[PDB]
Formats: sequence, C-alpha cells, structure tokens
Amino acid sequence: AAAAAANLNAVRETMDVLLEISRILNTGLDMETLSICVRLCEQGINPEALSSVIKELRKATEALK
Amino acid sequence: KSPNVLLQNLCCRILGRSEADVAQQFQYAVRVIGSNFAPTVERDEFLVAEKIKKELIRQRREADAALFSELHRKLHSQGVLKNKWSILYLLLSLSEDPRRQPSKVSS
Amino acid sequence: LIGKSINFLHQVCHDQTPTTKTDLENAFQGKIDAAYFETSKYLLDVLNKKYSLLDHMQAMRRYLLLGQGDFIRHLMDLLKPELVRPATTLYQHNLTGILETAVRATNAQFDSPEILRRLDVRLLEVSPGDTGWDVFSLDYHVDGPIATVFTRECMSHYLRVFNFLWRAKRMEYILTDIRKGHMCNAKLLRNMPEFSGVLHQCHILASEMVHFIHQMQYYITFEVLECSWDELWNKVQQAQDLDHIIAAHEVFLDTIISRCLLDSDSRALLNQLRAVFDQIIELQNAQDAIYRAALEELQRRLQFEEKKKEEENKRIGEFKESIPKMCSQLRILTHFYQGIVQQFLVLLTTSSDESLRFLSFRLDFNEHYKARE
Repeated sequence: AAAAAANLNAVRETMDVLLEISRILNTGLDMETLSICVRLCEQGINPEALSSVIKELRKATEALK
Repeated sequence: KSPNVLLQNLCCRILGRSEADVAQQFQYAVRVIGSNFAPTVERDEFLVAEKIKKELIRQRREADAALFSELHRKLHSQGVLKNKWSILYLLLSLSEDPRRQPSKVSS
Repeated sequence: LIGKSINFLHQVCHDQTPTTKTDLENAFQGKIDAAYFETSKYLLDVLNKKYSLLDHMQAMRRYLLLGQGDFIRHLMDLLKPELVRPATTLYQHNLTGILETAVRATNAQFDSPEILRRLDVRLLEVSPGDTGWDVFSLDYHVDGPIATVFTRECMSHYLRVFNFLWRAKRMEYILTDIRKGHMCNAKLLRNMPEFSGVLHQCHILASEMVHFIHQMQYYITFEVLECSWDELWNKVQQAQDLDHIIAAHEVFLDTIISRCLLDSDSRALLNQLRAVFDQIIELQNAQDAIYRAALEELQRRLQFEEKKKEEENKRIGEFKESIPKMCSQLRILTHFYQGIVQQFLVLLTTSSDESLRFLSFRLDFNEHYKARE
C-alpha cells in the first residue's frame, strides 16, 4: 500500500531525529540501544526507572569487566 | 514482545555478556521494573522543551538552540508515538558534559 | 513622544504633574519644541534622582562587567571549593547567604542600599556533568520604571559577557595559584640542586602564560571597559530624550559584545582560547604531581638518617628514571602550547580586524612571535 509504507516512514524519520537528539545531549547510548529504549517507551514505561537501570548497567561494564 | 524478556535483550546490547552467562544484571532489571510495572509517572514535556533550550543557549551556540526547536516540532508533527516526553526524559537524564560541543553535523 | 511621556510619567512613575500647556502660520513648532524639552527633561530628572538611574548604571559596570575587582577576588577566594564541585550538590540559598556577610567583611559594604538589594545569586539549571562554575551568574535584577530602560534582553547579553570574563578571572587566579606554587615551594627547595633544570622548565611555561594573560587583562581594562564607558558617559550627559539613553546604551552593549569574542565569526578564536583555558588548569596538575613526589623522598631520607643516628640509594634509582619521563611530558606540553599560540596569532587575518590587531600589538612584543622564536 501507500499509507502502510508511510507509517513505516514515520518511525524511520523519528528514529533519525532522535539520533541527532542523542548526540547533542551526549549520552552513551547508540542507535542500537536507542531502538530498544524507543520500543519500551512506545509501550509506555517510567523513564525514571530506565535512567537508573542504564546508569547501573553502564557502571556494570566499566568497573566489573 | 513481553517486557520482561525485553529487559534481558537490553542487557545483552549494553554489556557484551550473554543472557545465560549472568542472571544478576537481569535480576536487578527485574528488581527495578517490577513493582513499577505500570506507568504511573506524569509528563510535562512543555517544561522540559523549555529546559533543553536554556541548555543550548548555555553552550553559547545560539543557532543550534533554534534548530533543535524546529526538530522538536517534528515529533509532534508526525505524532505516531506514545509519549514524546519519555525518551526525551531518558536522554536528558543521562547527559554528560561536551563542555560546549566542539562540533555538530546538523544532519 | 509628548503624549506618551506624560502618560508614562503618571502611570508608572506615579508622579502627577501638569507642567506643560508656512504650515498653520507655523503654529505647531514653538509649543511642540517647548513641550518636548520640558516634559522629557522633567521625566529624566525624576528618574535620575528619585529612582537613582545614575548609581544603577554605575553599578551595572561594577557587577555585570566585573568592574569592581575587590568583590570578585573576595568572591572567588571564598567560593572556590563549592563551585569546583558539580552543581548536583550546589544549592543557591547557601551562596546567597554567604555573600552578604562576605560583602560586610570586605569593602563593598559602604555602597548604597539600592545596589545591595538588586544582587542575588542566579542559577541557570542543574544538569549532570557541569561544574558549578558553569552555572553561576549574578542576577542583578532591576524593577521600577527604570526597568523599561534596562531590559531583560540587555541582561541576557550581559550574562554571556559575564561568562567570558568570569572564565578569564577564574583562570587568572589559577595562574596566580601556579605562581604561588612556584614561589612558595622553591623557597624550601633550596636543599637539592638536582631540581633546577626541570624547575626552570616549569618556570618558563608559567612565564609564557603570564605574558599572554596579564596583557590580555590590560587589553580588557583599557580598550574594552574604558573606551565604551567614556563614550557611554558622554552619551548620557548629552541626553535630552529618553530614547537617547536607550539607543545609546544599546550601542554600549553591542560594542562590548563585539570587542569580546562572542560573534558569529569570532567563535573560532574563542575555541582556540579554550585550549589555553585547558592548558592552564592542566599545568596545575602538572606542577603538584612533581612536588608531591619529590618532597616525599627527602622527608623519609631525613627519617632514615635519624635511624642511623644503601636503602635510600634505591630511591635515587626511581628518581633518576622518573626525571626524564616527567621532563618529556612537560616538553610535549610546551610544544603543544607553542603550536597553539602561534596558530592563534597566525589565524588573525584581515576581514575586519578592528580590535584583534589591537590585542596582537600588545601581545606581540620583543617580536619573538612570527620570528619563529
């Protein structure tokens, strides 16, 4: 169809603008980790939870590995 | 996908470790996500947009503070998302100091 | 302007006074000129005296353009340890509270009460990773009918200027900290002459930075903060309508922000100045590491000799190999610095060069620069 590929376009655009937003705010998250986090917040989830987890998981490979 | 196994996929992207090598990291993910399982937080994305613009003025790059404004408009312009607030709150909270940002490609 | 001025005098300033009273056989002109002079001058008389516009513009320079000196040095001397720690622990009320007693301790307590109530600490925001030096500007709010003269948009540009000079005074007293380390440590380093070479190596990079910075201070002193102030003072004494005050004071602002490196084209020069701002605090870590290592052996050697009243020959082995590695580290630091400062002067090329020539003139002397040393 047309509106089914325009729906597939409307995520691909937003994932590209959020990729600019990710580097200008200087996170350690790349595009691959970003895609999981955008699926989680597509369902709806506390970002306050996700922030504390990633502050620990990133701290779980620079002093435990 | 179910969210519980999605946490373990996240743990194998962030850390190079497999999902059968450790279970403690996944257990901490279950510890925080569980008993917070449903969304209960409130969004005020207006205030957080106004707080990103003050930060981009603080870099003393003022052309890029208004380029973000037009890129922030586009997320509402498409509007296929759940909350615009959530991923932006996550991405603001994890900030490090680029000291003033010695470059930006601007797409 | 006439009807607007008399309305403004009544409604905001809260003074009720009727003072005032071929085209049409030229009927308009005489009463219009008279009314012009009388109403606008009376309005300026009540703003200059009663709401003290005169002291307020004087203290605008003193606080937002950092043109007092006493206040800032006192401020930084007491407020180093809090501000160096990140803004996640900083809380604005502590800074405001320490400031008032600090002003009473030094000489800024003989000031008029008006300027003492306008000042308060202004935070920007708390975001992780920033040092507290990054989010610190004085507010210096202003209210009244004078608020129409001094806009918020004025203060915004002032805060940017504040940020530049605030760096250029923090870093300057960090250079003074470098010099303090040199002077008050070499006076007890008269035990051993083995240090003299690498000590000279530290001293020369200190002196190289002093020649830049102390000149740069003089440049800001006499050609950014004095010429504009002279022009501003004369444009204030010349005023006979309030629009003259506004449309001259904005030129005062718009020439400070162009004499300082905050334009669209001068951003690259500021960027390279940031490298100098990096190397000065890097030299702070270079110096203390030498002292904290060198001094330790001498104390334990004194205690080893008091035991006897070949073990300390093995400390000489680590010393004799650590002096080249430390020396070469400082050498590549100096080479980095040399390349950057000569690139700074050689980047200066003609596209307006109306204040960058004037800084280079004073920075370049003995013609050691562009003689290739």
